[PDB]
Formats: sequence, structure tokens, C-alpha cells
Amino acid sequence: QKRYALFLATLDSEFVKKTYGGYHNVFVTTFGDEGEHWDSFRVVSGEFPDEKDLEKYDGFVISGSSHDAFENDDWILKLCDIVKKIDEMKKKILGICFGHQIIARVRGGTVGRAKKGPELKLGDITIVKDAITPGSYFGNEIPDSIAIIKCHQDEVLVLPETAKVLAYSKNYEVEMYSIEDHLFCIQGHPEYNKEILFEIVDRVLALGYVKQEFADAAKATMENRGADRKLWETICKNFLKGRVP
Repeated sequence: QKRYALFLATLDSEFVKKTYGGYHNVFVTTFGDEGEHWDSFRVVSGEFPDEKDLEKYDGFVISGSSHDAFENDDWILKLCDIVKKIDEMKKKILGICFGHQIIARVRGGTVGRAKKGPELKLGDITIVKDAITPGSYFGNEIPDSIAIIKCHQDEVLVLPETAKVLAYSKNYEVEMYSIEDHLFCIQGHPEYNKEILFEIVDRVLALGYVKQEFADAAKATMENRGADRKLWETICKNFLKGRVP
């Protein structure tokens, strides 16, 4: 029986609840396959698995967050302690956005506000091919670059010594990285789509957090093109479930 734990470091937005039934469903649609058991834990509300049950999971996924991975709220400290334990177990953890940054922080890195500012858009990342085996979790024909939706204010500013950079962009040296064979992290959101992005943009515009022109440029990135969604599912699933094409 295959079992996967999802650590939801974000509450469900109005749009996501109404359209998808919540982030549980969003993650399961993206990374789940028929037959598996997925348990989610709302770590942002202080709800975690018991320590003695970590062994029954084949792998873990840490979501994005509206919170910052540098903060010291009790649920983040507890999350860091739990990740350390899972890491020492050498269980697989896929970190997305905030999760990417939590794993870095557990391993001695430094997370803070992005040097080049926030990103809210469809963007592209460059693959460090000289770190990717053909046929492996990336698979046979490694592309030069992959399109992914970016939604973040923070980055890994100092990378753990044990990390290997798998992808970068002009403005962010660490778009994707791995640690040993059991930690894999992506700054962007493979689980997002155009609808989720557009809704975030509209709402942060309406708050006055960005200009109309920024919002318009953010949306223009997805007028005629989407992320490489199938490629992301394949990579993430190969990693998380130990498949190798």
C-alpha cells in the first residue's frame, strides 16, 4: 500500500475551495496516481502527523505558503523539527516554494526577501544539465529549460553546502536543487495553473500591493502559453515515488 503525506502550509483560498475543493485536491490531482493514500496536515494551523507515524509514509510534499520561511511562528519551528526528523530517516520530501525554503533552512541555508524582488508570472528556468543523469528522475531527453509559474517574495539567499543546483534563472540562482537522493526542491509552483495565478494577481492588485501595470504584465505572461505541466508531473512523480524511466 503506497502512502503520501502533504504538509499544507497554506489555508484554502476562496477561489481554490470553490473551484477545486481546496489545496488537498489540487496537490493530489497534480502528484497523485490511482490507488495511493494521501493524508494532508494543515501545518499552518498547527496540525501535524504523530512522529511515530512518519515511518508509514513513502514520501512527503511541503506546499507553498503566504508566510515566510524565515519566520519563527511556533508552527514553523515545529515544521522545521519534523522535517529534520524525516530527513534523518532519509524519506523523500518534495518542497515547493515555501517547502523549498524550509528544507534549505533546516539544512543550514538562509532564506530571505528576493534580491531582485517578487515574482508573479509564468517564467522559465534554465536546467543545469551537467547535474542530470539521462533516464533518471528527470529522464531521458533533458530540456534546456522548463516553463513554471512563479509566485514568491522570498528566495534561498545562501544555499546549504550539501545542495546541488539543478536550475537557475537570470534573477534567482536557485530555482531547483536536490540534497542526496531524498530531498528535491522547486521554487516555482507545478501545482498552480493560469486560473489560480490570475485570481492571486487580481486580489493583490485589489489590495493595492502591486500596480495595475505589474498585474497586467504578470497576466500577459500566460495569455498565449502555459507551464510545462505534464513535464512537471513526470519529474515530481519520478522523484517522489522512486520511479526511473
